[PDB]
Amino acid sequence: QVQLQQSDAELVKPGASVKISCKASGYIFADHAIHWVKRKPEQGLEWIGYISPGNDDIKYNEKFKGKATLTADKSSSTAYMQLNSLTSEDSAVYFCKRSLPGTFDYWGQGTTLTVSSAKTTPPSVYPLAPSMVTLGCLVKGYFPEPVTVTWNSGSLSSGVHTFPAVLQSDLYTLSSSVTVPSSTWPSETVTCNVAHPASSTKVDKKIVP
Amino acid sequence: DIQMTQSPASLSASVGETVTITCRASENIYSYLAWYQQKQGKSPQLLVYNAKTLAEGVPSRFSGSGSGTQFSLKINSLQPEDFGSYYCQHHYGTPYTFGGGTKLEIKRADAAPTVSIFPPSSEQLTSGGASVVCFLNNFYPKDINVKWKIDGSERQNGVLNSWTDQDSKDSTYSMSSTLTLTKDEYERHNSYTCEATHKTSTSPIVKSFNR
Amino acid sequence: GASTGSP
Ligand SMILES: *[C@H]1O[C@H](CO)[C@H](O)[C@H](O)[C@H]1NC(C)=O
Ligand SMILES: *[C@H]1O[C@H](CO)[C@H](O)[C@H](O)[C@H]1NC(C)=O
Repeated sequence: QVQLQQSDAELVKPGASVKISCKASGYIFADHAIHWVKRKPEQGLEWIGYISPGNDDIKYNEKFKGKATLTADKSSSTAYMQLNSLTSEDSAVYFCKRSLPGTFDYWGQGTTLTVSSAKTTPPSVYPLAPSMVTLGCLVKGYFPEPVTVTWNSGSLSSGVHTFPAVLQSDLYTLSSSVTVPSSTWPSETVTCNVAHPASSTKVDKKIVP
Repeated sequence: DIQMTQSPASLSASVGETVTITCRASENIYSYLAWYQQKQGKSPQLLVYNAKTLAEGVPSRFSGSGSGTQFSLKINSLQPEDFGSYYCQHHYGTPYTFGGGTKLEIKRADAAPTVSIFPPSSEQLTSGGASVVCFLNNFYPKDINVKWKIDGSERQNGVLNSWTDQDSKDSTYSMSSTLTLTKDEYERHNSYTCEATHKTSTSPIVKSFNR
Repeated sequence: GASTGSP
């Protein structure tokens, strides 16, 4: 029943501030400290700070002293991290996580912070139609990350590849392939499901011959 | 302010082998060392806390050992699903520093890419774009080359490539190559060709369509 | 002990 709710995505202009929320439920908020961890491609993991709401104990990694500001609303059992004076270096996945490593260890989904002048754009979803047959979706011209792809609402996941997004012309392009037996397609429906949280959009594209 | 040094940075091993990942602290941290698994797009999963104690749900083939400055994570009987990144983190005191991580690849038999090429959808053409997509699926090892040809002649501008992580069941890599054109450039040529060269063959694997 | 953290 334990949950740490984080938004999938924050988009913020360089030099601005962002307040990332971590909403705790399933346990008494004041029982555990909430830690913040940065995951940036090729910079592994980096501990930012904790706020222990029970006793108003806040501790920072020295690197993030002016950068990060931790607070908690005890009444709505939500931990906040505010990053200040944002640069492209601050673009990363920010996790909130409960307690120290131990029995209480629990992680949020992570918030993808993109620091950019560019504005949120929903994806275009294009069908890729051709023993086994390979189908795909091309997900083009969305901003910012992330996007999730599924096939037939997840009921088709054997021989699904989703390729990491590539940034071109300040827009992301991603593809996804699914391999099914020639008997199943096209007599049985094959549909890719593209969710873009930042734009509150889901697109279903049915792959037709 | 304790430096944490992890080794190796990266590692290839077969199903059934034992991998040993090392974490060394610059000061005594007693028992207060944790290990996390991370795969791309997912929250870090706690494997071990207090140097030796398995987290609920972690397979028993995982074992942490060590104390003071010298710690080890062993994965006995390595499985295809064990691919990914492994991080130590001390919980001695602030700052709770992470090691640099270890990327673990599963070694397996060679496998040739299954290659498929897709023309631009009509939907994309009516918006004024043209993207030609080539999937190179289920190959090992990771090293592959993709050459686009337009009307028999090589093209390297407009080409974006991305690789999947290793597959959790068959330990293969897949790769996507997209040649992005304007509708107008796409309609000035007929033959679009994707050519893959992998170590599993001397001659390239060739897929093409003709508008 | 008193509280988890240090250590
Ligand atoms: C240590 O663990 C306890 C629960 O066992 C609480 O979560 C406490 O807040 C933790 N301390 C820190 C600094 O996260
Ligand atoms: C106990 O105190 C330490 C600091 O000495 C941490 O703030 C810890 O989070 C506290 N425990 C709880 C449950 O708040």
